[PDB]
Formats: sequence, C-alpha cells, structure tokens
Amino acid sequence: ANNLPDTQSSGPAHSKETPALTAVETGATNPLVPSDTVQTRHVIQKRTRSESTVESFFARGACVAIIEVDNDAPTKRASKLFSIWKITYKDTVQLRRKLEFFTYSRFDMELTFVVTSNYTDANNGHALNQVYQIMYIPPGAPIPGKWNDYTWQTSSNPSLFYTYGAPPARISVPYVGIANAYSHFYDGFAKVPLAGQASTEGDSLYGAASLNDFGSLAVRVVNDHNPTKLTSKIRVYMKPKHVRVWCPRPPRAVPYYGPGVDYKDGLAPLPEKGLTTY
Amino acid sequence: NYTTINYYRDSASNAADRVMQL
Ligand SMILES: CCCCCCCCCCCCC/C=C/[C@H](O)[C@H](N)CO
Repeated sequence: ANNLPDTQSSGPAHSKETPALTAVETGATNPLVPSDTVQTRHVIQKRTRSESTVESFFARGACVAIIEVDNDAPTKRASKLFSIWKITYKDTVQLRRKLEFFTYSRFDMELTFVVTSNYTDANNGHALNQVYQIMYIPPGAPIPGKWNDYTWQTSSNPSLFYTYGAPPARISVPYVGIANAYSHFYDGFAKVPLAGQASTEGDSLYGAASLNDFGSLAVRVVNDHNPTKLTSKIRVYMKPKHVRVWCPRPPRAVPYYGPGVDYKDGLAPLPEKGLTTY
Repeated sequence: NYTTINYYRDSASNAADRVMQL
C-alpha cells in the first residue's frame, strides 16, 4: 500500500559476489533489483501499491444473484410470486475467481439490491408502484411456502422493504462465519462414513460443509396483483469490506463447473505460439 | 674517493582468482 523503494545508482562491478546465480530448489524467490545486474541511475520512486491492496482489489460491488419475481395473480401457476435464493458467491464467476485467489478470507459484506421491473403484456391495464420485501432467512428459520404466509411477519428475521424507484437498497453485514475465517475451500466431508453402516448412510458431498451455509433470501412483491402481470428482477451486488485473506492460490484457469473445484470443459486454456516467435 | 667536475654546458657532455566479473 505504501511507497516503493528508490533506485540507487550502480556503477561497474567486478567481484566474487554473484546475486544473479541462485538455486530455485530452495523454494525461495531471488530478491534481486535492477542495480544488481545492470548499471542503474538514481530514481526517486513515486509510484505506490495503494490500488494493489487486498482492500482495493475487492472494493467493488459484484453481482452475485439475479432473483426473478412476479406480480400476476395467485391462480397463475406459471408466475413465481416469491423466490428463494441460497446466499453464495458461486453463481457468478468474476467475484468467485477474485475470492478464490485465496484459501481463507474474513470480511464484512455490503449487499446492494438493484430492482428493475417491467410489464409483460399491454392489454390488461397498468400497475401502481410496487414494494418488495426481501427477508433474510438464516438456516433453521421457516421458509415461506406461499407469497402471503405467516413467515413474512419477520418478527425476528431481518427484512428489507424496498420501494420501486428508490435508490438501490443497501445493508451491511459483519463477518458472520462460525469459523474464524471464511473457507473458500474445504478439503473434506461433513460426515465420516463408519464401517458397518449401509452405503446410503454416511455419504456426503466432497468439499461441502456448514461453513458456507448462510441461509437464503426470500424476495416477494408485497403489493396485491394488478389485473396485469409485472415481472421484477433483484440484482444482488456483494462488496467485501475490511478484507483479510490467507494462503494465496493460483487463480482458476479453466471454466468453473459447479460449486466445487470440478472441471469438465475448456481444459485447453492456452493458445499456440512458437517457442522462438516474439 | 674520486673527484668529478663537469667542464661543459650540455649535460649530454657529462660522463655516464577464478571467479571474476568485468
Ligand atoms: C435485510 C434482509 C435481507 C438482507 C440481509 C441478508 C444478510 C445475509 C448476510 C450473511 C450471509 C452472507 C455472508 C457472506 C457471504 C459469503 O460467505 C462470502 N462471500 C464468503 O467469502
């Protein structure tokens, strides 16, 4: 984040000290500077690594979900009057890759909700401004089965009531991990199968645990239905704040295939170029 | 001892290891 070191002038050298020659077998990166191999002038460095900080790298709102809801009528079976979305950053790739640069992370989160609505037909009248309810459902809490069941009382569940046309809604969340850091990767299982029990029992998905269980968001339109159908989409933008990260990893090189590290397609990411072609 | 005296102007007339980086 802070200023880089200056460059010191270097003249000709004739000595038994050989910074150029090293041994990478040790696993240590040679900390050479230009003045070690070539003659250098004095440069008072003014560049800084301020935008390379882990905070800056993640200080952007990244779309992570597009939740679709409808306001048509209870009778219509093809219209989804409410939508439940499991909270995760793995429905999108860009933030997922930036995060999976690191094994562990710990950060507060900022959720911004951009709601856009539209008509689906013209010859059924018009609609009044809609209010959307976004109810956070932590794991274990009752999940709505209908758009107007008791669960939406939100006596305890945090809930956001957004008026259409208002600026995108926004909330902040502290670090809510049950562990001391978020696990981008979990090399293990939630169950250990025990000798004796049937192959059906004890079988758990690889890499899946309750560390990444954060509940879901239930989104509905609070208004009663107008004689015409209205389709709305809530876009969720996640911004990490106060980011700490641990154990850097090589970034994803091939397309993601599911919530894990599985790959199936695009296994040839590199193009063809001659060895002696510039 | 011996004595020497010059009798002329012009003095011509007087009597007679392995690792290295460059
Ligand atoms: C006010 C009601 C709706 C809005 C409130 C929803 C709160 C949900 C926040 C806690 C769950 C998400 C916490 C962070 C998500 C992932 O773990 C991180 N991307 C991990 O890297």
